[PDB]
Amino acid sequence: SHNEKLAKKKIVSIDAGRKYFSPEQLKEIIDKAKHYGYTDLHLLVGNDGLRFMLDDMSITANGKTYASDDVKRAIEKGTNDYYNDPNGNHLTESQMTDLINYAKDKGIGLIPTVNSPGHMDAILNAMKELGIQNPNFSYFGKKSARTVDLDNEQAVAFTKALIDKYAAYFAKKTEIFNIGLDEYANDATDAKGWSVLQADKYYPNEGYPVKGYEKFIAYANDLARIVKSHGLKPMAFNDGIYYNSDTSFGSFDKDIIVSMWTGGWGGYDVASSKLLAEKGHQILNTNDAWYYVLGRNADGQGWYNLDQGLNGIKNTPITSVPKTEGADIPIIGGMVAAWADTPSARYSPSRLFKLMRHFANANAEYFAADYESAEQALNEVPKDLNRYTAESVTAVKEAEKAIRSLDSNLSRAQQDTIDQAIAKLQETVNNLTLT
Ligand SMILES: CC(=O)N[C@H]1/C(=N/OC(=O)Nc2ccccc2)O[C@H](CO)[C@@H](O)[C@@H]1O
Repeated sequence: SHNEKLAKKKIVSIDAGRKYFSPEQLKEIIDKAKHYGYTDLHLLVGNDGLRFMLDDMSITANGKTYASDDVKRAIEKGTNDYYNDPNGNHLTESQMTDLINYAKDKGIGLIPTVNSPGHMDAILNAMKELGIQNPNFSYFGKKSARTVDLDNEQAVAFTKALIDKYAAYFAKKTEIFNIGLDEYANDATDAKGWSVLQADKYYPNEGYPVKGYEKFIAYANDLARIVKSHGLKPMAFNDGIYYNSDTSFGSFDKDIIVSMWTGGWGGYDVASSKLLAEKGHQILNTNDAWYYVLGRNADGQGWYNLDQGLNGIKNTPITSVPKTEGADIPIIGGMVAAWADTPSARYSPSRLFKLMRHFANANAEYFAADYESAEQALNEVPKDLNRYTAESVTAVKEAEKAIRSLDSNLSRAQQDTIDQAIAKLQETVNNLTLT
């Protein structure tokens, strides 16, 4: 099923929420993505930091409009409070439109993430700068820097309107919008946030958040509705979706594509990919086997170091989804992810490209071949062959025909077929003999 494999999405994810990436850096990543046979760039722009500003950032919520220039000041400041990156603060609308167009012309899509209700430090800060009160979730006196309180109607309304503003921009120029949903209050609860949101149902009268997880389902579904209204497919990370396999709080919108990144860990019991598929969700395999955190560049340098990610790529194929329960889990594609958890780390293009190249090579039948050198070779053939001998001319014409007769849907596994055809053309041109 070569055609089914090549039809899958192959995606590189870049955390440009925590850390600034310039348009030039992002274009270079797009170029490499295209070369290695990827289909999409997944660009987080809201992920702790918020690093994408529309021309009009005015937000209507809470019975008022927050002025564009105030929302911009609030977000720039709020992002800087998370991390004031010396390289830059945000991409502009003009830059994003140009980047999406640049990618489109190369056959690469762009999938944005603007994360909530977790990983939203900068939006929380921005809301406080606008004057919204107490937006942050707290757990027995420990305030999350990252997560909104779903009981705070003003904070929730603002956040939804902000997501809507971005989704309206991305409408018609993208296909999928990642609303995130990972790791609720991971700081304040020591990575127990879903358990906390579920706890009051089963452990009442203990001070746990009343209707916490029910409100989360409603929030996720309302963001899904917002995204869908703009003709975009919503996507979200898996960990909070039917956490603890618990279907008793409500149901998630089936139109949410699941980015399946984790199988969970000790005391963090996530729904299996089997359960999620059976509930009607499509799955993008985002296995954290393949993760790379910038600056963790070799064995021993911490979790998700480059050597660990390269090992994960070698040992966990694109078809291996987290927590399958032994079931056959279909996928829409696979996504290798680079993250900026320590955003002051130096971004190394060569290390990212090595990760990308290894993912492509390890799953070569899924990745598109590279035809650009073949097209260049054709452009370099002498146009007029009259002055050469008939025998030598025929050989060039046959070699050109052979290139133009290559299957246009070859995989990276078949690159040598293309490269051999290029070499043969070059040989025949070199052998052109003047009459
Ligand atoms: C969806 C996702 O990956 N969320 C976070 C994320 N979550 O990963 C974990 O929490 N992983 C983990 C948890 C417990 C034990 C081992 C790994 O990993 C990335 C790399 O650190 C972070 O940049 C992301 O923000």
